[PDB]
Amino acid sequence: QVQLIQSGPQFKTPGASVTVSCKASGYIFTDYLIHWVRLVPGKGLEWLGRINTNAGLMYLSHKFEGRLILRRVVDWRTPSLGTVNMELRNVRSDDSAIYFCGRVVDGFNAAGPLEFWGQGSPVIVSSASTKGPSVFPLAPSSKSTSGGTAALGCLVKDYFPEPVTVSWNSGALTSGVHTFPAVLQSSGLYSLSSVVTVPSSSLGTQTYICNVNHKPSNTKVDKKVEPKS
Amino acid sequence: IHLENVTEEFNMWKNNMVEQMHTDIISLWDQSLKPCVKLTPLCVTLQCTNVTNNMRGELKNCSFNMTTELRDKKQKVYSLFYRLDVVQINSNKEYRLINCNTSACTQACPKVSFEPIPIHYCAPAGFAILKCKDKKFNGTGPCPSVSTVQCTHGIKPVVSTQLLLNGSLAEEEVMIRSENITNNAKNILVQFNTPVQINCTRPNNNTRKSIRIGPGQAFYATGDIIGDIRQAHCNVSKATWNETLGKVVKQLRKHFGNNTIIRFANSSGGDLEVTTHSFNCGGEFFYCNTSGLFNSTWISNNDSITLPCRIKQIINMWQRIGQCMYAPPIQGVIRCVSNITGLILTRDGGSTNSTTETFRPGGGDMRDNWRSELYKYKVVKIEPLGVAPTRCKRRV
Amino acid sequence: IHLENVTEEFNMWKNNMVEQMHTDIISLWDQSLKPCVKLTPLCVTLQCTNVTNNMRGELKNCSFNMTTELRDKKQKVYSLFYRLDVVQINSNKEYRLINCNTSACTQACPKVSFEPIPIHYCAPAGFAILKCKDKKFNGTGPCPSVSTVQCTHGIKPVVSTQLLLNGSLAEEEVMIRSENITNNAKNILVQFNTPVQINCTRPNNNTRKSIRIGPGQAFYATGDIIGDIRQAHCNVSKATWNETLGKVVK
Amino acid sequence: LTRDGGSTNSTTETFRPGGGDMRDNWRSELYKYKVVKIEPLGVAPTRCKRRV
Amino acid sequence: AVGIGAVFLGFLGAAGSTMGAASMTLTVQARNLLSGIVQQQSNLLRAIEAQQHLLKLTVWGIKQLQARVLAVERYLRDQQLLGIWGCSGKLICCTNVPWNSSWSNRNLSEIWDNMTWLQWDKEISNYTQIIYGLLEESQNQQEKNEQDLLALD
Amino acid sequence: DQQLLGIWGCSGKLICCTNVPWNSSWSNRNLSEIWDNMTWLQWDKEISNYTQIIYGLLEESQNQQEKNEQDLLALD
Amino acid sequence: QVVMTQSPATLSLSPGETAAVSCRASQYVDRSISWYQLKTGRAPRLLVYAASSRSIGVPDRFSGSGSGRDFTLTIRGVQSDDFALYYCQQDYYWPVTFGQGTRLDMKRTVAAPSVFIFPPSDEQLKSGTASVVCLLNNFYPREAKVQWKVDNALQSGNSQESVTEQDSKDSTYSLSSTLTLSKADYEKHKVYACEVTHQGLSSPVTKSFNRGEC
Ligand SMILES: *[C@@H]1O[C@H](CO)[C@@H](O[C@@H]2O[C@H](CO)[C@@H](O[C@@H]3O[C@H](CO[C@H]4O[C@H](CO)[C@@H](O)[C@H](O)[C@@H]4O)[C@@H](O)[C@H](O[C@H]4O[C@H](CO)[C@@H](O)[C@H](O)[C@@H]4O[C@H]4O[C@H](CO)[C@@H](O)[C@H](O)[C@@H]4O)[C@@H]3O)[C@H](O)[C@H]2NC(C)=O)[C@H](O)[C@H]1NC(C)=O
Ligand SMILES: *[C@@H]1O[C@H](CO)[C@@H](O[C@@H]2O[C@H](CO)[C@@H](O[C@@H]3O[C@H](CO)[C@@H](O)[C@H](O)[C@@H]3O)[C@H](O)[C@H]2NC(C)=O)[C@H](O)[C@H]1NC(C)=O
Ligand SMILES: *[C@@H]1O[C@H](CO)[C@@H](O[C@@H]2O[C@H](CO)[C@@H](O[C@@H]3O[C@H](CO)[C@@H](O)[C@H](O)[C@@H]3O)[C@H](O)[C@H]2NC(C)=O)[C@H](O)[C@H]1NC(C)=O
Ligand SMILES: *[C@@H]1O[C@H](CO)[C@@H](O[C@@H]2O[C@H](CO)[C@@H](O[C@@H]3O[C@H](CO)[C@@H](O)[C@H](O)[C@@H]3O)[C@H](O)[C@H]2NC(C)=O)[C@H](O)[C@H]1NC(C)=O
Ligand SMILES: *[C@@H]1O[C@H](CO)[C@@H](O[C@@H]2O[C@H](CO)[C@@H](O[C@@H]3O[C@H](CO)[C@@H](O)[C@H](O)[C@@H]3O)[C@H](O)[C@H]2NC(C)=O)[C@H](O)[C@H]1NC(C)=O
Ligand SMILES: *[C@@H]1O[C@H](CO)[C@@H](O[C@@H]2O[C@H](CO)[C@@H](O[C@@H]3O[C@H](CO)[C@@H](O)[C@H](O)[C@@H]3O)[C@H](O)[C@H]2NC(C)=O)[C@H](O)[C@H]1NC(C)=O
Ligand SMILES: *[C@@H]1O[C@H](CO)[C@@H](O[C@@H]2O[C@H](CO)[C@@H](O[C@@H]3O[C@H](CO)[C@@H](O)[C@H](O)[C@@H]3O)[C@H](O)[C@H]2NC(C)=O)[C@H](O)[C@H]1NC(C)=O
Ligand SMILES: *[C@@H]1O[C@H](CO)[C@@H](O[C@@H]2O[C@H](CO)[C@@H](O[C@@H]3O[C@H](CO)[C@@H](O)[C@H](O)[C@@H]3O)[C@H](O)[C@H]2NC(C)=O)[C@H](O)[C@H]1NC(C)=O
Ligand SMILES: *[C@@H]1O[C@H](CO)[C@@H](O[C@@H]2O[C@H](CO)[C@@H](O[C@@H]3O[C@H](CO)[C@@H](O)[C@H](O)[C@@H]3O)[C@H](O)[C@H]2NC(C)=O)[C@H](O)[C@H]1NC(C)=O
Ligand SMILES: *[C@@H]1O[C@H](CO)[C@@H](O[C@@H]2O[C@H](CO)[C@@H](O[C@@H]3O[C@H](CO)[C@@H](O)[C@H](O)[C@@H]3O)[C@H](O)[C@H]2NC(C)=O)[C@H](O)[C@H]1NC(C)=O
Ligand SMILES: *[C@@H]1O[C@H](CO)[C@@H](O[C@@H]2O[C@H](CO)[C@@H](O[C@@H]3O[C@H](CO)[C@@H](O)[C@H](O)[C@@H]3O)[C@H](O)[C@H]2NC(C)=O)[C@H](O)[C@H]1NC(C)=O
Ligand SMILES: *[C@@H]1O[C@H](CO)[C@@H](O[C@@H]2O[C@H](CO)[C@@H](O[C@@H]3O[C@H](CO)[C@@H](O)[C@H](O)[C@@H]3O)[C@H](O)[C@H]2NC(C)=O)[C@H](O)[C@H]1NC(C)=O
Ligand SMILES: *[C@@H]1O[C@H](CO)[C@@H](O[C@@H]2O[C@H](CO)[C@@H](O[C@@H]3O[C@H](CO)[C@@H](O)[C@H](O)[C@@H]3O)[C@H](O)[C@H]2NC(C)=O)[C@H](O)[C@H]1NC(C)=O
Ligand SMILES: *[C@@H]1O[C@H](CO)[C@@H](O[C@@H]2O[C@H](CO)[C@@H](O[C@@H]3O[C@H](CO)[C@@H](O)[C@H](O)[C@@H]3O)[C@H](O)[C@H]2NC(C)=O)[C@H](O)[C@H]1NC(C)=O
Ligand SMILES: *[C@@H]1O[C@H](CO)[C@@H](O)[C@H](O)[C@H]1NC(C)=O
Ligand SMILES: *[C@@H]1O[C@H](CO)[C@@H](O)[C@H](O)[C@H]1NC(C)=O
Ligand SMILES: *[C@@H]1O[C@H](CO)[C@@H](O)[C@H](O)[C@H]1NC(C)=O
Ligand SMILES: *[C@@H]1O[C@H](CO)[C@@H](O)[C@H](O)[C@H]1NC(C)=O
Repeated sequence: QVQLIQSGPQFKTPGASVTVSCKASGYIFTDYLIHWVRLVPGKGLEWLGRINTNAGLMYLSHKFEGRLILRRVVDWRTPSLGTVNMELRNVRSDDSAIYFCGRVVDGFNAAGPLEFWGQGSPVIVSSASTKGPSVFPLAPSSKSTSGGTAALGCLVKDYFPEPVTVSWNSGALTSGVHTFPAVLQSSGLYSLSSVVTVPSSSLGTQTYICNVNHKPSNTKVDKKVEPKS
Repeated sequence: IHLENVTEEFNMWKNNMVEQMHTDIISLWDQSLKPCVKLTPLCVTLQCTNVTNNMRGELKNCSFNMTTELRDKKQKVYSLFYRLDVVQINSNKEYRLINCNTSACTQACPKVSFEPIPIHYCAPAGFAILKCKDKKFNGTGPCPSVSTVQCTHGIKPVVSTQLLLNGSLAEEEVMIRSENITNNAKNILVQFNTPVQINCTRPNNNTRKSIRIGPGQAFYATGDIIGDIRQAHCNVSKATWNETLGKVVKQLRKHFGNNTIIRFANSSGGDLEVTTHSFNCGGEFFYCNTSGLFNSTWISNNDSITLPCRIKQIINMWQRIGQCMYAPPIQGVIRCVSNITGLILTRDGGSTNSTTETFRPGGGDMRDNWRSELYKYKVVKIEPLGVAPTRCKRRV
Repeated sequence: IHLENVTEEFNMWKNNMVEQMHTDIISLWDQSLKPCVKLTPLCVTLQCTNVTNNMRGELKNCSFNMTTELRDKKQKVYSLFYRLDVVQINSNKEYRLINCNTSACTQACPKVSFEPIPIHYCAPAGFAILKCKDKKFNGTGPCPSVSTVQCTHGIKPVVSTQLLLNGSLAEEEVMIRSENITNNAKNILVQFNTPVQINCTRPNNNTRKSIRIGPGQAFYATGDIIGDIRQAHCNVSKATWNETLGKVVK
Repeated sequence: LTRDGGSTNSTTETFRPGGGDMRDNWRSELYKYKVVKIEPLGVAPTRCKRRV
Repeated sequence: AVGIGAVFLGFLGAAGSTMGAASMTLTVQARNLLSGIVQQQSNLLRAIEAQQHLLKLTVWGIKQLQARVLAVERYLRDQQLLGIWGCSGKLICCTNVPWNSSWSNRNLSEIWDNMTWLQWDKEISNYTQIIYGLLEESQNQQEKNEQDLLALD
Repeated sequence: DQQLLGIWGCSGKLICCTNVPWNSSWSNRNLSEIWDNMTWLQWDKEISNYTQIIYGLLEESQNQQEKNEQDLLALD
Repeated sequence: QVVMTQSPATLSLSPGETAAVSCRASQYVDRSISWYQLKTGRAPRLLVYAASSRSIGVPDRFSGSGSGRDFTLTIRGVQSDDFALYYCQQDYYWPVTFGQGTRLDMKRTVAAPSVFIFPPSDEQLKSGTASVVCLLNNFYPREAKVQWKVDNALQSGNSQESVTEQDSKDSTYSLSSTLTLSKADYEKHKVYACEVTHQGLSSPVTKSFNRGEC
């Protein structure tokens, strides 16, 4: 059994210093190099550095020198247990990523094949503060535009942090629903261009309510719609 | 007694008695602190400012309220501390001692010297120690010449991080040992053919002052410095250091494939006690940044290096989180004159296609200081009964 | 090993090893407390009021002054206590802890559990334990079938008053035994033929809070009770309990 | 259980849940063990004699 | 389980068998009287191992060490007491003290063929401190008689 | 050790001859090479297979010998 | 630093077909390529830890291979959870580097997008801002784009685009595109269009309005 446990998700403001911890268990913790790998969303992975859990020394990707520190905590008693802490100093909004703790393959302490991984800690960096969405109807796109499918939606807009939750008719409508994955805009706030598609027999006569909620603010809103011009 | 005609397998990595020695030193250390004064009244809010009469921003001058022997009476009093002893708890800045959120501290009693005496470990009756005699023995394998002895050499319990000193020297050549070498998580221990000699000093003329905390309890403030203040530092002869590394490199080439670019670098990253060479000199704990020593590269072909130091009054040995202890400021000026015996290296993976041989001063637990001296010993149990056939019978 | 043809007098009342168990358990208990924090600074004057979010009057909510780690600094702080932990020292009512006139107290360390592990008692060399094997043995008389053994059962050191639980039970019948029965000042020990199974609960969603008493010393305050406050209680089946008394009466 | 004397008449058996020192919780589990010291020496007569 | 000859391969298993048949098993009690200390020296352990601080619970091990010194010493006293009777090499001795049948009237058959050792104990425990006195003196003079013989030759 | 060396009927001595015959399945080696070639440390590594057999045979060989002597004294 | 190229950008396969994903290094690296499967919301999973050395606990349908400069992860009988991202990773020189990754996509027949547009909501206009939204729905393959036009002259940098996970029912995807302006910038113009580009279409389907109508 080998097991790595990280800290939960975090929000940080620009210029702050962010700490991610990683508890390590089930094997002789001094005898494998731990590595840190960063998953920037949509992009490929990026490698931060590795730490010699015995000697305590660190080795870093040149790009991160001075701006990054890695540390190790251990006891000579209970060698099956230990910890690594990553401190990324002076964060930017473009440091927004998942930070993964990882460990090398057995007998392979000179390279980067990682066998065991922590659950990954999201670190999102913005100047924003807790705010529920505005709800704007994408009121059904009319027969003078849409043809045989009534496309409609709700532009659930300008909120932070995630998550919002969205449904149509409080979940009684699911056919053709697409809660498009949210974009963290240039404003530092999320937006979610949600839609539902239904037959143009039923443009607004059959019920369409977007049901909206935002657990960080605990804000809750709803909105009915009918066809545009 | 030299055991005629013998040959048997030693192993210093799986050797139990290093663990006994490690465990004993901790126990003897604790009892040497046990009767001394617990400093809890000093965990109090300090007004502070920098020292005046001087580069060094390192000395804080601090004033606070302290108990007298009389429970109802307390006194305004002041002392100096190093910047590493204090945290800004906060106009002037305002402070606490570093330990004061996590433990009390014991002040070490002035009468007890720290200095490491020789210790002998002895075999209990019905057991024998064996000693490997072969001067070319690495840390493992069939030693081809052995002696028994009832008790060891006079091993001295020095404590040090990045390099080891006043310890025993191999006679033949520079020796290097590891539990595997190739696996980077293992240390490489290095032991020298000849010592290389270090001078260290703390040139500030210290005046100690006594504060009476309570009815029979005293605390030893840093009272004043007389004359100018100047940095604690250590020196080594550059020629003899350069010679010594020339010899360690010529050994490492045997394992690392001859024509490979071996090089040294400083102890990258983390906190002060992994990044520095740290040792006690006569009652002061030094922390010195060895990058002046470990900064060189080696293709297959009269003056002193100086390295500066920082000092702490509180220390926390063997990373034991609850066990602060406070070392009183020792009087006057001090210096140490010591033999560097050998050093601890850690390897890094292939830096490029060309080299797999960046080395850095290592560390870990203090335990492999004992594994440096206990490298040739083993312990065995006599099994005196035996049965064998011959041609005699008992009669009835 | 069964000691064939053997038969000899056992007496469980005059037995020495019960007194060694009693003395061991007390000593093992004390040393489990000895490394832990002495709670002395909590013996201080308390301002108090009844709890709000509830029948019970059993919980008091109390506020007091306590030292920080820094000797010269102290804080207003508050916690919940039971009406049995506090005494009125006396406008609002004013209190102290119950013990605070007669002794200090040690806080039990959270990492140490009170759960009872099995313990075996073993004979030193040149002595033997004997075990009476007879399933109708009453604790006093010539046992007609015995074994030696080097070391006992896994005895578990539970502690309880009026009735005793998770211990071992005889296979033949309900056993009842006493040093004399007829003399009222002697107990009767009753051992059942079968268990009867108890469920017990504390239905409060309890919240711990940590207070630093000093430099590295902390006290675990009762912080808050979320949801409804409700009584701790135990259940046992009326049918099998009534049946079990029906057997001890016989 | 603990007993009481004749409660008015007929019954001598109002039983009540008892107690005491915790010691008899151990006497519940240790109800069947005993400890003995071995005496390994013995002397007994038979028809055999040693010679000088 | 229950009977003569069966359980003799275990410690004390003979104890209800009659004295004649029990006389074969004497080595088993003799060995287990001391070497049962394996259940002590295999498992007595101190600080760091299983325990950290609580220091009176390391020094609680005085109970276990005190039992060991009593065990070796009580055994060693038998080897002294068996030795001065001129008998230390053996599990059995014939000796030149005559049986005074005042100590028991019971004939040679019924003692070996009927009684168990636990039954015989309860008779001779009246007289044993006479018998040990006679055995000591019977050897004490025999040592001297032998020294005179080795001399007068 | 002194107990174990005692019950084989051997307590007073550094050396004993004893009445157990050597089964050469315990080692096929001849009487010269065992005394003249090997060290005691080499011999241990063979007989450590069979030692618990040989101790059992020594014990029983003595345990009956005590009784045969008691009868030889009893036939007076 | 070592650059890793993968190809293709995405591999499209039916359940039970066989896969071949290429990776290549900017200079020689000696057999020292790992391959990671990445499933969304979970840590990457190690398939191969040097060329052909399969990880313990990995099913034998995966097999790596390669030289000193180019490499190939191979899968036999692609399964319902093999549709994921795959990254090759290099570590012969520090720092460790990774390719851009390859998506594995469940093959299905060509399907053109259905297409829709919305002007900004009346409440959004009254709030002082204007998002013009365009929906492209249930197309296959994944390759789709919006071109945003204002006064029906083509424009750039004024929009964001979001795309669904792969539809498990029918392999399709949907794209939601959003042009956004201040209400003044929205009312400084008079015409709007979203033009749709997709792998299968006859011509770029364009949905449009004059400002204030759909
Ligand atoms: C002393 O210390 C050393 C260093 O730690 C240690 O050596 C290491 O031994 C391990 C043993 O596992 C070597 O690990 C790899 O083993 C697999 C075997 O795969 C099969 O079996 C496993 C069983 O678990 C299955 O998982 C798997 O599916 C297979 O069925 C090999 O495939 C690996 O191959 C690499 O090493 C070969 C050389 O041994 C190379 O030819 C090959 O290219 C592979 O990559 C190496 O070469 C690259 C190019 O030069 C280089 O850049 C890479 O970094 C890599 O070195 C592999 O053998 C492991 O290789 C050993 N470590 C090193 C650094 O080589 C000793 O075991 C230890 N000894 C003692 C007594 O403690
Ligand atoms: C550290 O801080 C302390 C406390 O502020 C300083 O100690 C005080 O220093 C002043 C002068 O700077 C002393 O006052 C002078 O004393 C002489 C005594 O002969 C007298 O002639 C002068 O008229 C004047 O009074 C003062 O006595 C001294 N002590 C206290 C308790 O205030 C100290 O200077 C700082 N620096 C160092 C290196 O300690
Ligand atoms: C040593 O002990 C003394 C006495 O306890 C401490 O001196 C006192 O410190 C306080 C807090 O800084 C001072 O209070 C201030 O007083 C002014 C004027 O009343 C008020 O405007 C401020 O808001 C503040 O309350 C107080 O004047 C001062 N002196 C006395 C006699 O109380 C001292 O801080 C302790 N430490 C040291 C290093 O001396
Ligand atoms: C210390 O010196 C001894 C020799 O005195 C070194 O012993 C060497 O140990 C290695 C294994 O660690 C041996 O390698 C193995 O050899 C067998 C040959 O049958 C082969 O089958 C295995 O694949 C493996 O190669 C090696 O033979 C042995 N001898 C020598 C001269 O190297 C010991 O390793 C040295 N310690 C260190 C830390 O190097
Ligand atoms: C460690 O190495 C350094 C450098 O070799 C040694 O420093 C030298 O120490 C002497 C004695 O203090 C200095 O002489 C004095 O210099 C001052 C300022 O120039 C002058 O006012 C005095 O009259 C006297 O000449 C010497 O300048 C200094 N050398 C250099 C180049 O800094 C140090 O002594 C060594 N010792 C130890 C114990 O580490
Ligand atoms: C190991 O050796 C390296 C190289 O000798 C050390 O790196 C140096 O670290 C110092 C920290 O004081 C850096 O100094 C600073 O420079 C920047 C401006 O570049 C300034 O903003 C800082 O305030 C500070 O003054 C220095 O740049 C850096 N590199 C060099 C060429 O010196 C490293 O500190 C050594 N580590 C240890 C623990 O010995
Ligand atoms: C390594 O070995 C050196 C050399 O022994 C240690 O340094 C010092 O050695 C000298 C001579 O043994 C000590 O001198 C003595 O000092 C006392 C107290 O002042 C005095 O009464 C004696 O007459 C004699 O002069 C000296 O104290 C000691 N230096 C210190 C400050 O400890 C060194 O301690 C050893 N350990 C290390 C880690 O270097
Ligand atoms: C011991 O550790 C220090 C870092 O803690 C090592 O790095 C040295 O740090 C200093 C201060 O940051 C560097 O100072 C230089 O100052 C000039 C001022 O004009 C500036 O132009 C430079 O950019 C730099 O900041 C110093 O350069 C740096 N050392 C090196 C080798 O560059 C220090 O080296 C360590 N001690 C020894 C004896 O190596
Ligand atoms: C650590 O090793 C590096 C090389 O790996 C050393 O590099 C350079 O060495 C020189 C002489 O030690 C340094 O001093 C300066 O050199 C220039 C040469 O033009 C001279 O004009 C200056 O007056 C001064 O002597 C130089 O700063 C240094 N440069 C760099 C980039 O490190 C380095 O000195 C070594 N450091 C130590 C503390 O061993
Ligand atoms: C036990 O007694 C304590 C202390 O009297 C009570 O704690 C205090 O309760 C009040 C409300 O009755 C809290 O004030 C509220 O705080 C929130 C913070 O978000 C604020 O939104 C409200 O407007 C209001 O100010 C107060 O924070 C709390 N703590 C203290 C130190 O006063 C407690 O209610 C009593 N009962 C229990 C079950 O603890
Ligand atoms: C926590 O510590 C604070 C500060 O020591 C305590 O607050 C103070 O308590 C005293 C005693 O009840 C109050 O004294 C009364 O003041 C009024 C007005 O001056 C006067 O009419 C009364 O005769 C009496 O002297 C005092 O006002 C109060 N506040 C302050 C700022 O001192 C507090 O009692 C402690 N305990 C708790 C649970 O907070
Ligand atoms: C536990 O069970 C044993 C039998 O296994 C009971 O033994 C009985 O003990 C009583 C005294 O407690 C004996 O009574 C005495 O009998 C003689 C007969 O000669 C008479 O003269 C005395 O006056 C007295 O009555 C009784 O004989 C003995 N045996 C039997 C079979 O009852 C023991 O009493 C039980 N203990 C309890 C508390 O149940
Ligand atoms: C011990 O015995 C008591 C009585 O049999 C058990 O209490 C009963 O527990 C159930 C389940 O929690 C209660 O049902 C729930 O009641 C609430 C309020 O009416 C309702 O909102 C829920 O939907 C559900 O029906 C039941 O009311 C309660 N009965 C009584 C009379 O209190 C208890 O659970 C037993 N077990 C334990 C471990 O104590
Ligand atoms: C329980 O112990 C008793 C003695 O206390 C055993 O009873 C009988 O003991 C006699 C000797 O006193 C045995 O007699 C001999 O038996 C053999 C074989 O039958 C025969 O060859 C001899 O001539 C002589 O008669 C007798 O065997 C023995 N058993 C019986 C059933 O009488 C008794 O053996 C022990 N219990 C058990 C279950 O073994
Ligand atoms: C030295 O003192 C000045 C004035 O009190 C202060 O601003 C400065 O921060 C101090 N130096 C350091 C290293 O903090
Ligand atoms: C001294 O250092 C220089 C530079 O590293 C090197 O050329 C020289 O060979 C060294 N001395 C010896 C004896 O190797
Ligand atoms: C409950 O509160 C009232 C008013 O504070 C008090 O008089 C009463 O005694 C309290 N009840 C109990 C049981 O403490
Ligand atoms: C159950 O209790 C009732 C009243 O005490 C009693 O009549 C009945 O006999 C009991 N059950 C049994 C099986 O005795």
